[PDB]
Amino acid sequence: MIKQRTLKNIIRATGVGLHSGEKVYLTLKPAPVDTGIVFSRTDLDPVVEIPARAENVGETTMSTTLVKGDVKVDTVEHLLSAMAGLGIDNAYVELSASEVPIMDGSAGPFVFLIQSAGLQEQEAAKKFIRIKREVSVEEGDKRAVFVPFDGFKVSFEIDFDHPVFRGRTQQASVDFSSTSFVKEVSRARTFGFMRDIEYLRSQNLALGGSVENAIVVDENRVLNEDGLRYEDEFVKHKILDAIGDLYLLGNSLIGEFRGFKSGHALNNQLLRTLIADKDAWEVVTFEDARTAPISYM
Ligand SMILES: C[C@@H](O)[C@H](NC(=O)c1ccc(C#CC#Cc2ccccc2)cc1)C(=O)NO
Ligand SMILES: [Zn+2]
Ligand SMILES: [Zn+2]
Repeated sequence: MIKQRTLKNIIRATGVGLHSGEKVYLTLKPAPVDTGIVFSRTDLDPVVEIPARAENVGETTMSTTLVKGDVKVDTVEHLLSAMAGLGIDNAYVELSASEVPIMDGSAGPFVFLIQSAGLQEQEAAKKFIRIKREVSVEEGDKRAVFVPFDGFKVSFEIDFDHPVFRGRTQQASVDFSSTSFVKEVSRARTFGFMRDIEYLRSQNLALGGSVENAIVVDENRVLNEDGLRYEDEFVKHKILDAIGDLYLLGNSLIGEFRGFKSGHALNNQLLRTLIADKDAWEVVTFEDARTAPISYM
């Protein structure tokens, strides 16, 4: 059978929050079967735990925030993307502050942490959520969709008209049958437009941002000295973001996500909309890994 997976060892890193600019200690730890991912604010007294599930998402302002009462864990999407991409079912994530460190702006640093810790197979069947019927949500011209698919695929289109984006692909459809999350998605950095970043900074936000952890573009140019890591890094980051949000479903997906100018708010609306309709999905396991349309080997 395809087994659940956790970390083999505890592993740590430090960084600063993008929004807050606050130095933060991050710890990833093994967890038992059927735990899922649970975040812990270890700086608080008492310590507050928040399961990484769609129902615990509060704010979605250019990022995904988990909330429990007045306690928040901000910017979970890049770390969760790495967890999803490497097939980690169960883990504890400890934080000394209310925001996951931004690191280099991508999921790469979290992939490094996970691969360094090692992967541990557990004695329980891994559960998958299979999309049975297409589900969609919209806001204005933005759209997010789950489509049945015998495998796992994430498609995304952005539609910027600014000169800097002219001629760029602005679209990708990634079938993970033949695409490596690690090599081809995980290192795509977050990006921001100068006018937007300036607006945030003018309010004392985005304090952790720098050219060292984000792609900065103006109307006409990519400002970063060494350009892009992937030819289509922008849309690849949107895909990375979607995969991170997808993981709030609590299980790996058998299906396709399609995003059209979508963001974290719409992604999360899609999750809650799917979850609510039991006719649109089912949970499956594979006692014989060879019959599975996906592979985590
Ligand atoms: C992509 C979107 O969904 C989103 N990213 C952001 O909203 C975002 C916000 C701020 C910055 C920034 C910055 C900066 C800076 C800087 C540079 C030089 C000197 C001082 C500051 C980058 C991305 C995101 O990726 N969510 O997952
Ligand atoms: Zn423009
Ligand atoms: Zn992002």
